[PDB]
Amino acid sequence: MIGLVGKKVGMTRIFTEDGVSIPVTVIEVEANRVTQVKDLANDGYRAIQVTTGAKKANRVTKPEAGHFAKAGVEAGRGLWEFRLAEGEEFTVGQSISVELFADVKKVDVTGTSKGKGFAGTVKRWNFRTQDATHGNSLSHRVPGSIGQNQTPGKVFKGKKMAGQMGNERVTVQSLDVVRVDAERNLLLVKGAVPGATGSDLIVKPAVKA
Amino acid sequence: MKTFTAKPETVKRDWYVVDATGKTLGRLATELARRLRGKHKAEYTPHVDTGDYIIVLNADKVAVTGNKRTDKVYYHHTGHIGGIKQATFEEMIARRPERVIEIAVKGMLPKGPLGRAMFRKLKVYAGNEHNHAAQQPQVLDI
Amino acid sequence: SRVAKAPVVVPAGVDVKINGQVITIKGKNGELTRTLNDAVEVKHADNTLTFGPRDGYADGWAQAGTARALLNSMVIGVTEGFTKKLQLVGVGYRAAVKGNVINLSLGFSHPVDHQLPAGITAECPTQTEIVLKGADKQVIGQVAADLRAYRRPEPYKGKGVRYADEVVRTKEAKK
Amino acid sequence: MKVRASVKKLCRNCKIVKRDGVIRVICSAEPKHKQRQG
RNA sequence: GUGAAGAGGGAAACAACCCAGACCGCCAGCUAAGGUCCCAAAGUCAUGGUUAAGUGGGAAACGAUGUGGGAAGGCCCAGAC
RNA sequence: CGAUGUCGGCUCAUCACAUCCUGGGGCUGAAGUAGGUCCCAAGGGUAUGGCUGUUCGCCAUUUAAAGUGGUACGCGAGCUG
RNA sequence: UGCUGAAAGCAUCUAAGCACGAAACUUGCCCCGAGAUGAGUUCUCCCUGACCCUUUAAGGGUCCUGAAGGAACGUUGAAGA
Ligand SMILES: [Mg+2]
Ligand SMILES: [Mg+2]
Ligand SMILES: [Mg+2]
Ligand SMILES: [Mg+2]
Ligand SMILES: [Mg+2]
Ligand SMILES: [Mg+2]
Ligand SMILES: [Mg+2]
Ligand SMILES: [Mg+2]
Ligand SMILES: [Mg+2]
Ligand SMILES: [Mg+2]
Ligand SMILES: [Mg+2]
Ligand SMILES: [Mg+2]
Ligand SMILES: [Mg+2]
Ligand SMILES: [Mg+2]
Ligand SMILES: [Mg+2]
Ligand SMILES: [Mg+2]
Ligand SMILES: [Mg+2]
Ligand SMILES: [Mg+2]
Ligand SMILES: [Mg+2]
Ligand SMILES: [Mg+2]
Ligand SMILES: [Mg+2]
Ligand SMILES: [Mg+2]
Ligand SMILES: [Mg+2]
Ligand SMILES: [Mg+2]
Ligand SMILES: [Mg+2]
Ligand SMILES: [Mg+2]
Ligand SMILES: [Mg+2]
Ligand SMILES: [Mg+2]
Ligand SMILES: [Mg+2]
Ligand SMILES: [Mg+2]
Ligand SMILES: [Mg+2]
Ligand SMILES: [Zn+2]
Repeated sequence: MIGLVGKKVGMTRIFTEDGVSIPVTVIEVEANRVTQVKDLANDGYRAIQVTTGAKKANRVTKPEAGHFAKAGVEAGRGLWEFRLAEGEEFTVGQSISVELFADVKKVDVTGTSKGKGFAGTVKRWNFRTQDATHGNSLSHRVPGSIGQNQTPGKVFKGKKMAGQMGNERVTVQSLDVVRVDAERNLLLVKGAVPGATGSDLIVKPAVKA
Repeated sequence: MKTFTAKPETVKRDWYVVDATGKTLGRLATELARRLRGKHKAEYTPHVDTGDYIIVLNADKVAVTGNKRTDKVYYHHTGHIGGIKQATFEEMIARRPERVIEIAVKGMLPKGPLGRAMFRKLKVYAGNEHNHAAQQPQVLDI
Repeated sequence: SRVAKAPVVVPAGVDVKINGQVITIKGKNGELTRTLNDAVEVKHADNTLTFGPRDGYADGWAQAGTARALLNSMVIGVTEGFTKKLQLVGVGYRAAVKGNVINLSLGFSHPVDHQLPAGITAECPTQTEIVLKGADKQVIGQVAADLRAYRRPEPYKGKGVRYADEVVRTKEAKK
Repeated sequence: MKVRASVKKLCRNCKIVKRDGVIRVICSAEPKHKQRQG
């Protein structure tokens, strides 16, 4: 089954009658509108290409606006693409609402994580700091040793070192969907999804069930 | 005088279609590498690619002798430290059957830029068909 | 060899179709089909099938004798059928039949259901007894081995699924 | 299963069979007699 | 005996091993060890066998109805196994 | 020997399998539970403290288990001393 | 672990044929990923002028033209050395 493209509005809590506070992540899901249907005869696979949101008319380019004009649909802020299962099809100018998740129970939310910048191995790879006293010379947060002596004159591939942390695609699996509010285009999932506030989210039904 | 050398502009190359059904792998591959090298031509020159383009079809129906179908092992290494990998013959046939012919010929070709240019002329296909009817290829029986 | 030299006489009501190395034998209990080894030369002498080593092959008489005892069993399967009996030893152990799904109750926490293959028909006279009939000998023996495999018989009390004819060598728990 | 370099018949009911390149002793009488050359 | 103080060809590479002792030049021929499917020069040569283990292409005591060949023996159409 | 920093700890590790746990089996002098032994299996996992410079070891209390080794007895142009 | 089954009139899981079988293996889950030079696919957008040259060819030059788009600059960011 396909997913929908939303946006992280923020987090809040749903007080049940029983006295339980459910930490939820509000995901507004506007009308995803299809722009292209891909198939086996032309594209080798079955998928749809959707768009959501709006865009400035002076900023949407002539190739992109011609691509939306062929589908006959308003330009959105992006283009995403969802693989189709069998027995599942959609038309081109079709709009897809959040009622698709009306009877799902768990979703997988894919987002782009927050940018931690250039991070050290303590933060990134959870390395232990060395001793803050007892003689330590300028070596409190360094990674320590990185190899062995002459046997493989070389550091191995994938050695855990410092570098860019975050700002990348991650997927949180098996999030309990709490509420599907079709009237104001919302989706409340239990827990914390990746991404900052106002960033794009991809909500798909859970594959692991 | 001086010994003739072939020239890459004046050299002519031809197209051949080989059906690989039932043929032995290495005994096919050394004739393929002979005709990609150009050692069947009197204008052979070691530093010049004078061989012919060869299309090999029915690559999944190539035959090996013995128990090599279940016992021949294709090792490779991913670069990473545990990264030794391993696939048998019938696993390579199920997964990507073109690699078996490609590996045997690449092992029988010269090593270098010219041997890689000779390998670029080998065009293998698992099926019984090809998109290269435009080059009017002749059949070759090996 | 000594098995392969003795020809197999096809009876009446047994239809034989020769096709290369493939032999289809029909009858009043079903049809059976088997491709022989290429080392085997088979021919029908109007009342018997004969089985000879085709030349240029190492296991000549070995493959011929295997193809002999096979088509003998295929003939008996298509004119009489085979019947394998199983019995259940143990308290609370039982069996029930639903068409081609034996519903075993072998002292587990879950019900045991076994789907029967195509040409195999089963029947429980008693709850602690299974009688299965069919054409192919390899299939009735495989199904009986599979049904035995759920409760292989314990050597201390003989408890579990056994063949109705096998002997169960017991053992006393010493101290 | 005894696994040895030297496998032998231990009783009258032992039978030496070569299954898949491995010498194996099987005994219908005693299950202790079943062996496997390795 | 070679190296040291000796190059060349082969043994993958490999001072001391195998063949063989470099005056110079040649886009000439024959050969040595070693080789002749391709990398990589030359037999997918011929005839007759053996092996099924990739043995070849690493190893012992010991173990085994693997298989090929040879010579002999004791039961046996009074009927063997 | 016109210099290859040699114990132990710390920090990063990585490979082998002669497997400690977990997984699959065979035999048991295997009633069950719990075990003994051998075979397959290296995917992941695999204590904290007292003493002592210690590795080790003993001891205390845990844990499914507290593996055996290689790596310049891994790692001082990474720390300590 | 078996089934059928000879070789070896029996027997036999194997030689022909068939079935089951583990945290290992390949998948399934997540991420990068066409510099995958074997450089792939789909969709959309843009440009539809005149002439000279000699060594005439994937040739060189003049004038007109300057598209889609991009870059630069600026305001900046839960992006960032
Ligand atoms: Mg940031
Ligand atoms: Mg610390
Ligand atoms: Mg200092
Ligand atoms: Mg400090
Ligand atoms: Mg190196
Ligand atoms: Mg070379
Ligand atoms: Mg010399
Ligand atoms: Mg040399
Ligand atoms: Mg020499
Ligand atoms: Mg050598
Ligand atoms: Mg000569
Ligand atoms: Mg010679
Ligand atoms: Mg040659
Ligand atoms: Mg020194
Ligand atoms: Mg020095
Ligand atoms: Mg055990
Ligand atoms: Mg082992
Ligand atoms: Mg481990
Ligand atoms: Mg795995
Ligand atoms: Mg301690
Ligand atoms: Mg104290
Ligand atoms: Mg190591
Ligand atoms: Mg050591
Ligand atoms: Mg050390
Ligand atoms: Mg160092
Ligand atoms: Mg140190
Ligand atoms: Mg250094
Ligand atoms: Mg059998
Ligand atoms: Mg039999
Ligand atoms: Mg299976
Ligand atoms: Mg687990
Ligand atoms: Zn025995």
